[PDB]
Amino acid sequence: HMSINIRDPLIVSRVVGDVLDPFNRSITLKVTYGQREVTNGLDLRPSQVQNKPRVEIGGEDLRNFYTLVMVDPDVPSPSNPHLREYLHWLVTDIPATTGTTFGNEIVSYENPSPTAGIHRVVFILFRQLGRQTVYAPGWRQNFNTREFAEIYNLGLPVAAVFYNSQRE
Repeated sequence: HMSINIRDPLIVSRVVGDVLDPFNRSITLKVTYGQREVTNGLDLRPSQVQNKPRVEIGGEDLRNFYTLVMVDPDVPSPSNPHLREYLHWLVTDIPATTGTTFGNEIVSYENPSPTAGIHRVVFILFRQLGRQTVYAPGWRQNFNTREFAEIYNLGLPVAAVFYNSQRE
């Protein structure tokens, strides 16, 4: 078992738990809609997330590549999340220090539009085992980030951020 900080927003929100195993944040992930950075549980309205966000990343070595997963585990609602997880966006082969515009968008961005309950919308970054090794799933619904990472040898996350959103 890895140590956790029980006051970490990823723990309190159950993002770590429902979606991810415990991990150590090791790589910068900056996700911005408009002028708002997606930090630990801030709220964004659906009308503010119609466009893919700007996404910048850090890195370990310049030669590393990263994959970004964006999921809503709370679909159609957190009380009955029968589509858990819904894959909103998947970008692979992101070079260290760059961002998603330098990667390969393998699942196009779909804007989250919750209609029931308050949803967590989660961005997760993984270090790859090689460029061009990660492939899109056949379906957006019932995605499983943990299993995806296992299939592609992505390891534990290197970063994750999230926002909350509900119907306007």
